[PDB]
Amino acid sequence: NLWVTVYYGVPVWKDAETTLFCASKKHNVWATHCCVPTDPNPQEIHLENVTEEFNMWKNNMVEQMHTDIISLWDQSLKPCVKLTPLCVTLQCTNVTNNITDDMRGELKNCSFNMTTELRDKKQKVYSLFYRLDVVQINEYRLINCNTSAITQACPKVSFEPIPIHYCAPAGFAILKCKDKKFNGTGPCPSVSTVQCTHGIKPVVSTQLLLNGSLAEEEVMIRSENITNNAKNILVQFNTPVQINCTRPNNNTRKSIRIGPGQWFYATGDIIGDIRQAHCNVSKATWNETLGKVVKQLRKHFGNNTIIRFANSSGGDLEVTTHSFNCGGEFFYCNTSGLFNSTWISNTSDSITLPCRIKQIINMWQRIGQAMYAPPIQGVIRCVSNITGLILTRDGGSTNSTTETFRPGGGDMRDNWRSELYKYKVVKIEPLGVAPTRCKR
Amino acid sequence: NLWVTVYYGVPVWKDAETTLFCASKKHNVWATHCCVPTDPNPQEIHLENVTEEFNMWKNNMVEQMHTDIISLWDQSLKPCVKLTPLCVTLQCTNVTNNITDDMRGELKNCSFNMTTELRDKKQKVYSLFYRLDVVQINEYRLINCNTSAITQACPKVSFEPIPIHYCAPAGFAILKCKDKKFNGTGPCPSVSTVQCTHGIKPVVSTQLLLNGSLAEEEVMIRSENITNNAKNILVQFNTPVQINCTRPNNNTRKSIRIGPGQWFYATGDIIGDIRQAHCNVSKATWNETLGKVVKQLRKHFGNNTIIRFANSSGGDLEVTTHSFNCGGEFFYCNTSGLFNSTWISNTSDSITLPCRIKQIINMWQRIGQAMYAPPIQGVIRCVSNITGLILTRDGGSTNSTTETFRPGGGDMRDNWRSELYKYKVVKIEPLGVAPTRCKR
Amino acid sequence: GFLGAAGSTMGAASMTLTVQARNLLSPECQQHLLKLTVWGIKQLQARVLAVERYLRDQQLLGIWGCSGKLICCTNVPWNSSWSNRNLSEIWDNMTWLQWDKEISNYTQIIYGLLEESQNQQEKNEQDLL
Amino acid sequence: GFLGAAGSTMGAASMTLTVQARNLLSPECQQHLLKLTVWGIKQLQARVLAVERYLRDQQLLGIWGCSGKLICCTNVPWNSSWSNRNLSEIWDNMTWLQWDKEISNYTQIIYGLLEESQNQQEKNEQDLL
Amino acid sequence: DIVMTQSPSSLSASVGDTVTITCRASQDITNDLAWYQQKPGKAPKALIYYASNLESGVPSRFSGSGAGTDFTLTISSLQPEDFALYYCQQHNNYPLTFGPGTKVDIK
Amino acid sequence: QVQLQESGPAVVQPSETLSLTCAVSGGSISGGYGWTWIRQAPGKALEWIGNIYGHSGSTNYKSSLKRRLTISTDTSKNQFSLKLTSVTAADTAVYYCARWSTADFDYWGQGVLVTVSS
Ligand SMILES: *[C@@H]1O[C@H](CO)[C@@H](O[C@@H]2O[C@H](CO)[C@@H](O[C@@H]3O[C@H](CO[C@H]4O[C@H](CO)[C@@H](O)[C@H](O)[C@@H]4O)[C@@H](O)[C@H](O[C@H]4O[C@H](CO)[C@@H](O)[C@H](O)[C@@H]4O[C@H]4O[C@H](CO)[C@@H](O)[C@H](O)[C@@H]4O)[C@@H]3O)[C@H](O)[C@H]2NC(C)=O)[C@H](O)[C@H]1NC(C)=O
Ligand SMILES: *[C@@H]1O[C@H](CO)[C@@H](O[C@@H]2O[C@H](CO)[C@@H](O[C@@H]3O[C@H](CO[C@H]4O[C@H](CO)[C@@H](O)[C@H](O)[C@@H]4O)[C@@H](O)[C@H](O[C@H]4O[C@H](CO)[C@@H](O)[C@H](O)[C@@H]4O[C@H]4O[C@H](CO)[C@@H](O)[C@H](O)[C@@H]4O)[C@@H]3O)[C@H](O)[C@H]2NC(C)=O)[C@H](O)[C@H]1NC(C)=O
Ligand SMILES: *[C@@H]1O[C@H](CO)[C@@H](O[C@@H]2O[C@H](CO)[C@@H](O[C@@H]3O[C@H](CO)[C@@H](O)[C@H](O)[C@@H]3O)[C@H](O)[C@H]2NC(C)=O)[C@H](O)[C@H]1NC(C)=O
Ligand SMILES: *[C@@H]1O[C@H](CO)[C@@H](O[C@@H]2O[C@H](CO)[C@@H](O[C@@H]3O[C@H](CO)[C@@H](O)[C@H](O)[C@@H]3O)[C@H](O)[C@H]2NC(C)=O)[C@H](O)[C@H]1NC(C)=O
Ligand SMILES: *[C@@H]1O[C@H](CO)[C@@H](O[C@@H]2O[C@H](CO)[C@@H](O)[C@H](O)[C@H]2NC(C)=O)[C@H](O)[C@H]1NC(C)=O
Ligand SMILES: *[C@@H]1O[C@H](CO)[C@@H](O[C@@H]2O[C@H](CO)[C@@H](O)[C@H](O)[C@H]2NC(C)=O)[C@H](O)[C@H]1NC(C)=O
Ligand SMILES: *[C@@H]1O[C@H](CO)[C@@H](O[C@@H]2O[C@H](CO)[C@@H](O)[C@H](O)[C@H]2NC(C)=O)[C@H](O)[C@H]1NC(C)=O
Ligand SMILES: *[C@@H]1O[C@H](CO)[C@@H](O[C@@H]2O[C@H](CO)[C@@H](O)[C@H](O)[C@H]2NC(C)=O)[C@H](O)[C@H]1NC(C)=O
Ligand SMILES: *[C@@H]1O[C@H](CO)[C@@H](O[C@@H]2O[C@H](CO)[C@@H](O)[C@H](O)[C@H]2NC(C)=O)[C@H](O)[C@H]1NC(C)=O
Ligand SMILES: *[C@@H]1O[C@H](CO)[C@@H](O[C@@H]2O[C@H](CO)[C@@H](O)[C@H](O)[C@H]2NC(C)=O)[C@H](O)[C@H]1NC(C)=O
Ligand SMILES: *[C@@H]1O[C@H](CO)[C@@H](O[C@@H]2O[C@H](CO)[C@@H](O)[C@H](O)[C@H]2NC(C)=O)[C@H](O)[C@H]1NC(C)=O
Ligand SMILES: *[C@@H]1O[C@H](CO)[C@@H](O[C@@H]2O[C@H](CO)[C@@H](O)[C@H](O)[C@H]2NC(C)=O)[C@H](O)[C@H]1NC(C)=O
Ligand SMILES: *[C@@H]1O[C@H](CO)[C@@H](O[C@@H]2O[C@H](CO)[C@@H](O)[C@H](O)[C@H]2NC(C)=O)[C@H](O)[C@H]1NC(C)=O
Ligand SMILES: *[C@@H]1O[C@H](CO)[C@@H](O)[C@H](O)[C@H]1NC(C)=O
Ligand SMILES: *[C@@H]1O[C@H](CO)[C@@H](O)[C@H](O)[C@H]1NC(C)=O
Ligand SMILES: *[C@@H]1O[C@H](CO)[C@@H](O)[C@H](O)[C@H]1NC(C)=O
Ligand SMILES: *[C@@H]1O[C@H](CO)[C@@H](O)[C@H](O)[C@H]1NC(C)=O
Ligand SMILES: *[C@@H]1O[C@H](CO)[C@@H](O)[C@H](O)[C@H]1NC(C)=O
Ligand SMILES: *[C@@H]1O[C@H](CO)[C@@H](O)[C@H](O)[C@H]1NC(C)=O
Ligand SMILES: *[C@@H]1O[C@H](CO)[C@@H](O)[C@H](O)[C@H]1NC(C)=O
Ligand SMILES: *[C@@H]1O[C@H](CO)[C@@H](O)[C@H](O)[C@H]1NC(C)=O
Ligand SMILES: *[C@@H]1O[C@H](CO)[C@@H](O)[C@H](O)[C@H]1NC(C)=O
Ligand SMILES: *[C@@H]1O[C@H](CO)[C@@H](O)[C@H](O)[C@H]1NC(C)=O
Ligand SMILES: *[C@@H]1O[C@H](CO)[C@@H](O)[C@H](O)[C@H]1NC(C)=O
Repeated sequence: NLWVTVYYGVPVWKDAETTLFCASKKHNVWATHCCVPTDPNPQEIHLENVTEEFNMWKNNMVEQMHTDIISLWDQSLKPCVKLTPLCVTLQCTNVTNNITDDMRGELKNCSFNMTTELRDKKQKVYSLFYRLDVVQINEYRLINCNTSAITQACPKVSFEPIPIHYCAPAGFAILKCKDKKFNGTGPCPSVSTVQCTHGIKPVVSTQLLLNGSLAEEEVMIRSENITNNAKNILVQFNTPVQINCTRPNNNTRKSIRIGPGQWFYATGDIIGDIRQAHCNVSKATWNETLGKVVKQLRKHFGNNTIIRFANSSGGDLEVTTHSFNCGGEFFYCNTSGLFNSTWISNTSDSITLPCRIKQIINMWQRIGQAMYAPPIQGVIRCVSNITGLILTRDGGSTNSTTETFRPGGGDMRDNWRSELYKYKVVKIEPLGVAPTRCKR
Repeated sequence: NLWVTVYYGVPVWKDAETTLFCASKKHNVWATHCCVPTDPNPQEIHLENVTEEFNMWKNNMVEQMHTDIISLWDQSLKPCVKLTPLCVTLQCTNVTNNITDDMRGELKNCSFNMTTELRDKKQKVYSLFYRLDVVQINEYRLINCNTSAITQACPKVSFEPIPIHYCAPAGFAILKCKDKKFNGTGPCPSVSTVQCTHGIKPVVSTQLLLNGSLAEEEVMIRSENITNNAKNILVQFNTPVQINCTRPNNNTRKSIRIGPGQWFYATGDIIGDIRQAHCNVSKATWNETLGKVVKQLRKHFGNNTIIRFANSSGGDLEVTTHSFNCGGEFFYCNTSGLFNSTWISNTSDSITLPCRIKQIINMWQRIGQAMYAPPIQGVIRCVSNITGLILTRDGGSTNSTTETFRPGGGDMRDNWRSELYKYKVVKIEPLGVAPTRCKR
Repeated sequence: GFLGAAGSTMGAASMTLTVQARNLLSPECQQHLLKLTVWGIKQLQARVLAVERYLRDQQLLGIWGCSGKLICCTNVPWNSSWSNRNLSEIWDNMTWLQWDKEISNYTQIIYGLLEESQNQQEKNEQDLL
Repeated sequence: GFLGAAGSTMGAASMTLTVQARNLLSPECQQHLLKLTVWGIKQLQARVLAVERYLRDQQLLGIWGCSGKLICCTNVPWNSSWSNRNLSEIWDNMTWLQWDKEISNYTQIIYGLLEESQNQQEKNEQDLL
Repeated sequence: DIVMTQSPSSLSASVGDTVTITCRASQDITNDLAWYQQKPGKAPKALIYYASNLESGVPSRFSGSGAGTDFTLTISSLQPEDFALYYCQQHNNYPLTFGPGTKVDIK
Repeated sequence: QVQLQESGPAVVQPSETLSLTCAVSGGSISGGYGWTWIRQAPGKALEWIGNIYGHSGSTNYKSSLKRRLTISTDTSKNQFSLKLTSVTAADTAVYYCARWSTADFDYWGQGVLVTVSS
């Protein structure tokens, strides 16, 4: 009665593992990396029914970003100065002039014998340094000399985190989950097809997620496994928290020719008082925000248990502090002033976070490399949107006494999956068969 | 009566010049070079008749291996240390302690001023060296300084000669010659088609071919031109000869930081007695083996002529000695003890070959480069299968007195064609015509 | 399962055309080829060339009016100069390898004639309507 | 032998379609392009793009039911707004270069109509059986 | 198959005589010929290989030569212990093939 | 050096299987040699039967016997053997074993005279 009939152009698909294009300043690395334009993207096609299954914890788009962002970064800064010759014994004293007390011992004033453009002459030069980049001998040396020759990031390369969009290649499509409050896994009932994702800013940070998207309705707490203390908990806020960060001290920059076309940028004398870098977080806003987080958090905890927030104890700066880059400088701020509370499970104007900065930055774990950010002249003023948090559980024996929770670090994948959870890529499979009542 | 009719998918082919895929440890270069899996390869299709013409002396698969193996080698070791700074005047004495007589003057003990990680400090270090790598001034210098800055092979890169298979790309096929005792050229009557060849171990050596395949029936002697003394003779054995090589002396290794992330591996003091490296070849086995070789060799020589084997006279180590790499070290063994005989043309327990080793190895002729193999700690024990030989004729005037034959070197192509002689690659040509009694 | 017909008579082998034609388009390396990219170049060149060859065969079948099916009659008389042989002498007794050699030097003659046969056929249909 | 028809009237040039269509797929460098591989990239890009263009033309002919042959009637009425001209005014007097300009802005109109004509034709055949 | 023949089928000789026999191939076998000495009651002794090379244990009086299809076995100074049957065989291809043999008798 | 020695039935009846074993001493069965069976029919010239290699099998048989003839080895006894099924009167011969090397048979056994008879 029926014979095989072949149908081509059948609207079906399978899970894909593919490479997305990227789509979009002169100096900005992402601006020059992907020129593929995007903006006129009312290309979203609602799919009735479907109910596609998503799993953000296995999302290979996150993995792609990790690989490509690191590559772009390294490629962009590979052809710069390579300040191997800066790794010499330094003669240092502390900067002790127009300073505050919180800066005592923070800055060093070091002199050294630097090469000149001629391979027979040396010059006496000096630079100010942050103590976090300089290690005492038994005289001082730069800390990186233990593992790596370092470079100098090019002053003409911009890492402003302009948003980029990802687009699927022909034969592939991206399924977007529109299920409001989708936790991150399972049968998303409302999906649409796009060729290109919305723009995501490639912002690098620990503890606090900055300038990402906000939840459409209510604060969302998600994790791969909420009962596993080995897993991170990602929290998306439905409102931003305003954070104002600054680097006081009007700095200047020297330019030293160390070789035939090789310039090194030293930190020169500071104009005005020397003060500590810091961030200001609205007190009330933060309070309200965590109140919402705990009210949601309680979904997975015992009745009237007591929940606390605590100091980010751990072994390093990328573990215990809030790292970020703004104004071109790398900040390591102390967030213990934020994560300090008890919610009682029955309760009824600016937190200042002291902050330090560094120039010799490894970026992504690693043993060697490191980019020596050059000095920035003048002062830095940054205002950001805290859009989310990364936290962990203690996982101890339970005798009431719920986790005191700590913010923490991790690799960059967790700062992207927080956005990428909405997308899945599938392969289109247009060829298939069905029985039909026909013959040639 | 007949009209041209076009047939597509016609089972015909032409000789091809193409690129094969390679198919297969963490550190092994071939393991990481080609991940393309192979094992389930009962893909051999017997072809009745055909009688394909082969010519191993023109086999472009051999040429491909030469090019790709060298490239892989260089690529694998390119990103290592680059020990340019080791090329300094050395202060040396001989090692004279727990030694034997055959090692007198073999090892040097040299001290020098090496750089440290800071570009202002030096350190006094020393290393033991083999005399073959060190040349006396008028004090000593490393021998390579005459032509090349050298590198240090990475300790994490493995060159264990794991076998690899080659596979043809779509549109091509490999014809395997199954004619037992095929000499290497002409109308092979029994062939089959494979997509992938069997695995071949990329073993590097001179004089004696190690760990290759054995002849299916009897010893095979083949050459491009048996009457041309300018050509090499390849001999495939039908039985292996066991060779046991060792490097005595329990060595240790130092690790010297010469720069910011640059480590040099020096040879430290030797534990126990210092003895000469050597190889043990079964006496009887060797005798039987050459007896078989000469009985076959006589096919191309005058009646009852007298055939001899002789010392590999020539101008260099890669010419006169048996070079190989085992345990990570490069050996140069004296084979004059093997190639010493007269067969009379009427005739009715361990040969020890003294052997020396080197670290500064050029690998493939060349003028410069060279990889400085790092030291291996402890001792080395290797057991290999001698599977074949490379020999040459003298070609002098004939007054009876046949060649006294000598083993010798050459480039790597001859160590591969010995296996590759079985394969040819052809291009598939599916489109063709013939007359047929039909019209549209 | 692939070239076993290459020795069969041309006639017998006409039943395996599918067998050979169907093989024409036949992690870790994923990262290896993105480094030391000369290897990536070699792989891309191989893939591209396979495609180009495939398309040229399809283009020839297209131009001759033989796109679709493995066997087509083209109405060009066989010139018994290209091969002055009987069908019982070639289809029943020769293999395709032998045949390809037998008329290798007429390949271009026949192909030009095939293109024109098709040109005339298309013209005639358009002229009819 | 290639573009000499580009000035002939469209009618006369209809006999050279084969001449132009047949050219679409038309050592040492072998080693040079494997070094300084940016050159290899340029060559691969060129080869790939030629293939992509070829395939898109074939895809358009496929979707319109004109895959195979160089000339096909598609049953879409000519709208004498696209070009309110007589056939004696265009086929006999205009060249293809002139014509392409004359109706360049209807290319997309016609193509959409052609796709639907084919969709209806296939539907009708499947509905019949 | 490659067929081997011999001529004469028999030869008469005295001690001290030089005698020869000829082995012929139906196919060119370059030099892949071997000669044997068979005495009544025993398996044959190899004499010559590759048309002309003497085998170990064979007295110097045994020699021979030939190529392609025509080969000769020569026994100089024929000894009383040499009144035996002689055979030739080809090993150029399979089956290995032996000639009919030549019987050498003593006058 | 090497000594070969045949053993087995002197008389086999028609249709039965003849099995002859050639023991090897003075060398190994496993070496790179062609273990070969050869027979000489009474009143006839010597005829090759087939062979097997000590290290590889990879046999060679007279084609006319391939449907009846099997040649194999047993390394535990350092021996090789000839198995011929469906014997007939035409198979009467003295069977010898021999050791083939390169261009000749270096070693021979003594032979077994085998008669095919009810
Ligand atoms: C979350 O999102 C917020 C909002 O976008 C983001 O903060 C913003 O960061 C960017 C980059 O750090 C800030 O942009 C800088 O603003 C200063 C101030 O200029 C003001 O006045 C001009 C006058 O026309 C206005 O146009 C401008 O908008 C401001 O009002 C600029 O000076 C900066 O440009 C310089 O630095 C760039 C670095 O790549 C150079 O490319 C550029 O050419 C400029 O360099 C020149 O001046 C330097 C001064 O010393 C000199 O050294 C150089 O050699 C050269 O001469 C830049 O525009 C923006 O204002 C921030 N927004 C707020 C509200 O503060 C957060 O960072 C983001 N959070 C995270 C974590 O990403
Ligand atoms: C013809 O074919 C033969 C047969 O394969 C081949 O010889 C073989 O060569 C390989 C490589 O040279 C030998 O393998 C080495 O064996 C030693 C001994 O280990 C024994 O005990 C362990 C216990 O579980 C067994 O598993 C093992 O099989 C042995 O019995 C190993 O120690 C070697 O591994 C080390 O070196 C490797 C170098 O690439 C490292 O990758 C590996 O991680 C190990 O390194 C570690 O130890 C080092 C010791 O100082 C240390 O320095 C490193 O930092 C690290 O800690 C390796 O397995 C194999 O035994 C040989 N076979 C025989 C019979 O000897 C011939 O070479 C071949 N001929 C030619 C010319 O190619
Ligand atoms: C970091 O240390 C350096 C090195 O000591 C400090 O620079 C030094 O500053 C003094 C005072 O500004 C300079 O003295 C100058 O002497 C000339 C002599 O005629 C005089 O005319 C000037 O008015 C001035 O007094 C000194 O040369 C200068 N040294 C160098 C190498 O430039 C630097 O200020 C210290 N920075 C901080 C933040 O402490
Ligand atoms: C190669 O030459 C070097 C350089 O001479 C030899 O190393 C030297 O060995 C001696 C004896 O082991 C070391 O002497 C030490 O002195 C201290 C002083 O308190 C003593 O406590 C130790 O017990 C020891 O005697 C000497 O320092 C050392 N030199 C260096 C630079 O390390 C090396 O042993 C020689 N190797 C061979 C194989 O000959
Ligand atoms: C630059 O190099 C000079 C030369 O070595 C250093 O000055 C020497 O310092 C030592 C320390 O005791 C003195 O004994 C020498 O007399 C000094 N020589 C001279 C010429 O000054 C100098 O300190 C180095 N400078 C820096 C900043 O590292
Ligand atoms: C997101 O919410 C869904 C509920 O819609 C969770 O899926 C349920 O998980 C439980 C676990 O045992 C299953 O028993 C239910 O059958 C699941 N429901 C469905 C519809 O499959 C899902 O696990 C949540 N995911 C996250 C990341 O929290
Ligand atoms: C912080 O969040 C606020 C609130 O969403 C952002 O302000 C909005 O920016 C969008 C951009 O087009 C405007 O359409 C909205 O009207 C703005 N809202 C308000 C209340 O003005 C603000 O830009 C965010 N800042 C960062 C750094 O992302
Ligand atoms: C966490 O909260 C506690 C309680 O408010 C803080 O401790 C108090 O800090 C104020 C600051 O002036 C003191 O006056 C109180 O005496 C402190 N309380 C006690 C019991 O000593 C604590 O410092 C907070 N931690 C962080 C990191 O902010
Ligand atoms: C390392 O460098 C020092 C400095 O040049 C060398 O020692 C000098 O050797 C000369 C040789 O006559 C002496 O005159 C100097 O007095 C020595 N100076 C010092 C400070 O020792 C030293 O030999 C070098 N070492 C090596 C191993 O090369
Ligand atoms: C391999 O053996 C073949 C024989 O089968 C050799 O080919 C012969 O070479 C001679 C040289 O003059 C020709 O006269 C014969 O006609 C050839 N025979 C065939 C069948 O063509 C071949 O040369 C040998 N090759 C090697 C490498 O030794
Ligand atoms: C080649 O063979 C000759 C002959 O056996 C070797 O010379 C003999 O070596 C032994 C070793 O103890 C001596 O006792 C003999 O006196 C030597 N013979 C003569 C005539 O001197 C020769 O050494 C061998 N060559 C090699 C490289 O092994
Ligand atoms: C290869 O040649 C053989 C003959 O040498 C061909 O064998 C034919 O097989 C068919 C099968 O039924 C027989 O009917 C023919 O009589 C055989 N030929 C002869 C001469 O007997 C074989 O077909 C040829 N090629 C292939 C690929 O099979
Ligand atoms: C280019 O223009 C010329 C006229 O200027 C065309 O020439 C025509 O050639 C045919 C050939 O038989 C004549 O019959 C016509 O009368 C000629 N035209 C005129 C106006 O005389 C020519 O064909 C045009 N283009 C090409 C490509 O040939
Ligand atoms: C520099 O810092 C160290 C750190 O303890 C301090 O002891 C020393 O007194 C400081 N020097 C000056 C000049 O303040
Ligand atoms: C330098 O490396 C050594 C290696 O163990 C380490 O102990 C030391 O602490 C490192 N220096 C610094 C400043 O950490
Ligand atoms: C950040 O600066 C803006 C500037 O108007 C201000 O309104 C906002 O309150 C500041 N936020 C904090 C936390 O001080
Ligand atoms: C935050 O909540 C705690 C809860 O007791 C309260 O004491 C504190 O004053 C609150 N802070 C703000 C800024 O409202
Ligand atoms: C809720 O309270 C009761 C009171 O005894 C307690 O036993 C129970 O374990 C609590 N539930 C959880 C999940 O902690
Ligand atoms: C923040 O400063 C406080 C001051 O007492 C210190 O105890 C805490 O460990 C610091 N935390 C971090 C993350 O630096
Ligand atoms: C070092 O080797 C040379 C080489 O002949 C030798 O003359 C010298 O005596 C040796 N030195 C020692 C200490 O043995
Ligand atoms: C160094 O190079 C020169 C160049 O002719 C050569 O003569 C000398 O022998 C070389 N050194 C060694 C140790 O061979
Ligand atoms: C090599 O070592 C093995 C280990 O058992 C041994 O049997 C063999 O005889 C040795 N070969 C030689 C030549 O010593
Ligand atoms: C190798 O053959 C020669 C030939 O005369 C012999 O003298 C020698 O003893 C033989 N060696 C062995 C190990 O049998
Ligand atoms: C074989 O021996 C004879 C004896 O004189 C000699 O003339 C002949 O040249 C030899 N054959 C060869 C090929 O040497």
